[PDB]
Amino acid sequence: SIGIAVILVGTSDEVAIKDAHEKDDFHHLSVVPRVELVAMNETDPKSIITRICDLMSDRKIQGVVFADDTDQEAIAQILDFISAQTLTPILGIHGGSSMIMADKDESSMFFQFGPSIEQQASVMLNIMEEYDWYIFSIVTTYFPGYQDFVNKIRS
Amino acid sequence: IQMALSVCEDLISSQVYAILVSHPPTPNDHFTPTPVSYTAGFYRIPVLG
Amino acid sequence: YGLPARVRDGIAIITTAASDMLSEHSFIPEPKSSCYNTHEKRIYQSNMLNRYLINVTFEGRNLSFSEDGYQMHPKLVIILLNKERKWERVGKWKDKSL
Amino acid sequence: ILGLQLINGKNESAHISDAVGVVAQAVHELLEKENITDPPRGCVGNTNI
Repeated sequence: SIGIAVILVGTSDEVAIKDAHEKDDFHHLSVVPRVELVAMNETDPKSIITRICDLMSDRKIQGVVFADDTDQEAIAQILDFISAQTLTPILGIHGGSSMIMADKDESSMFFQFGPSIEQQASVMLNIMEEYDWYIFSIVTTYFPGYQDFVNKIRS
Repeated sequence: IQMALSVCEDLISSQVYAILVSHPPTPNDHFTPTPVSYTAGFYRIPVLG
Repeated sequence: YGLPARVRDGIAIITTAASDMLSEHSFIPEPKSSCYNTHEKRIYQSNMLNRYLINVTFEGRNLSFSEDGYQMHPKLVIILLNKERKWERVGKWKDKSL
Repeated sequence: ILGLQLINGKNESAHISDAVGVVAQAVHELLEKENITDPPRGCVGNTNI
């Protein structure tokens, strides 16, 4: 009796996802799907917050996945804010949801997709060995989470 | 919990330039100081504790 | 890896994590999910859900998660910018291989 | 025991007096440079920075 709706924001059009998902919901497993596709053409945080809070206040929803196509580096923390205080799982797939996060709350069962900041350096080091680039120097800004990058290199 | 949406609508909409956030009457809680800074973060609005 | 591909996997992640919860515990209380008058608390074993959301796998593909909140088995793609501005694939990296 | 305490830690009445005073200096010095863009008004219509 638990359904996982999906929220989508942007100009991308996707209607038949529910029809495919309902037929691809792994009916052999007791999932009770209640997937709802909700779309809206603004990225205002509080306006999105009101829609999210009201999403499971009316009906019974215990899980949400946010999809977006934008460069705004502030939407991910909002889900963390909601998921920390409201004990509901949140999963990130695309857009602002899938990006590097400095640190989450102590009790926040929030998860995202995408490579970690540590894994980025490791793969980057494994491409500068086949092409023999052994002489290099590093320049970076004061963007948060940059301290471990140089520390990863030296380790 | 609802202050997150209760701050911008009641205060930011008034064409403000900065936010002055007070201290919770409780001796020590994160309930008050946390949401009062998330709302201003999207627009980089300064907040003063 | 397109939008329909990721959306279907995402729901499968939560559902397969709920299956063993309904297998062993089977006592989910459906806590009050409402920011307005959030009277609900973490009385139940919601924290134990963190342990079973880490080793989530499906379709035989290792879709586990890290502690920080990252899948930790990604599929990075290397791209290059030509003389004219256009992104094109160069190579792929998986499982510490190039 | 050798404890430590800080002075003027709970008299916020004088504290808000300093806070409004110091920001008052900032806005007066603020209004001397062009490109004074109006901060966002309304918590729904605008979503940019």
